Order: sequence, then C-alpha cells, then structure tokens
Amino acid sequence: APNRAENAYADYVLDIGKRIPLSAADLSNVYESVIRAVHDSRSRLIDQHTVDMIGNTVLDALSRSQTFRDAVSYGIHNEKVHIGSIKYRNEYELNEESSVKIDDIQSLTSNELYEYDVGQEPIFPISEAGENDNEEPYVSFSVAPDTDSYEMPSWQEGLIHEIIHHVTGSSDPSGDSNIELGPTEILARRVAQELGWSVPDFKGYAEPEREAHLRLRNLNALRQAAMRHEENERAFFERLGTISDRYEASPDFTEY
Ligand SMILES: [Zn+2]
Repeated sequence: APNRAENAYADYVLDIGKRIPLSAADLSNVYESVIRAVHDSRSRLIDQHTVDMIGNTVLDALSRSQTFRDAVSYGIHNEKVHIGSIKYRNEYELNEESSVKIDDIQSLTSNELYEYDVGQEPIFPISEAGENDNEEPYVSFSVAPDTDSYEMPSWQEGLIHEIIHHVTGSSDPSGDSNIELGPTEILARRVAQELGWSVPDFKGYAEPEREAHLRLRNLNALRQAAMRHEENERAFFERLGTISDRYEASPDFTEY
C-alpha cells in the first residue's frame, strides 16, 4: 500500500473499498449510526443549526457520493474508523498573533470579530480528526455558517475532509505544498464534485490562496453564527468557550 501521506493513497483506498460495497442494509445501519452520533454530539457543538448541518452533510454524502461510500466502506472493512463512531466538536483557540483585549473565549464580543487590527482575528477553529483518551474518535471543525451562505459548500467539503482522515487513515502532505493536495484532500474534492458542492479549484494543500480562503470562510462562519444568536450573544461565546475548554455544554441548547 502507498504511504498514507502520498497522493497515491487516495486511489488505493477507493480500489480496495470498492471490493466490498455497502449493501443497502449496511448503508441503512451506517445511516442510523451517523444520526445517533451527530445527535450525541450536541454537547460539544455551538448550536442546533450546526448539529443539523453536520448530519445533513454526512448523510447526503453517504446517499449521493460513491466516492464517500467507497471511503467509508474501506474503513469498515480495512480496520480504520467506522464512520458511526465519530462524534463532532466546535473547538476554538485564541489567535496568539491577535491584538484583541481578551483573557478567554468566554469574554469575546461580536464587535471583536470585526474591530481588530490587521489580519489577526481573535480566534480560529481547531480543524482536526482526533481521539479522546478512551480512543473515541472525533472531528473538531468550524461552527456551521448560515444556510445558503457562500461558505456552506467549502465548510461541507472541509468537514468531509476531516472525516476522511478517520475513515481511511489518510494524511495530509508532510510538507507545505502549493502543488500537491495530499490524499485526504484529493478524496474530499472528489466527494465535493460528486455532490455539486462548489469549491475553489486549489492545487496545493498549503497554497496561499487556499489558506486565505479557509481563514476567511472560518471567520465568516463564526460571524454568521454569532449573529444568529445576537439575542444571547454572551451565552454564545460562553458556549464556544465551554466546548473549547473540553467540557459538556447543554445538549438541549438551553442557554438560547
Ligand atoms: Zn487534513
């Protein structure tokens, strides 16, 4: 097998994954497990909108992307993460290059998402496929942007990307490349294409235009989420802080 960080790993995963397809019954079980896993992720997600969007995105990919099904099937049959085991989080971190006057995410205000100097916004999402100490896998990712937002398809594609790390064991390029996507992003882009998610045609995982697109997508998703909860702004930033501190927030979003 190719190394998990080389582009070749993508087509390898799919070739092997296609050998044992998911029956409509297998798919049905996967489907229900994802519904459960996403619902169980409420306590680490910023809002119900984000819960809904994660579920919709993953289920739509299972329903309409052969590539995603092939990747998911690969993991089930080849000792990677079974997609139904993955839970979801919206962890953020302070931007250490920033200017903004805050000790913690809990004290942040919506004004501070606009009024800061340079390109140093106060916080960034943590976007990663990790596991907790009981080896239970999770994806941390940006809060969901608004329905019908410019940011939605890129957000969806990036979410699928992190899931691909778990379900296929793929990695990103070892070096910062402007001409190689890496096998995880290759697969995520194929899923996006099959689903009609409009994303920019980047060639390199770390190319400056991609990095800029991501930061701006994340900042706007955060601004949009904060605005959705303008009525309960302090509760919104406290919840984001609670999640980022790795504690459980209300699974029923009672602060809203
Ligand atoms: Zn990645």
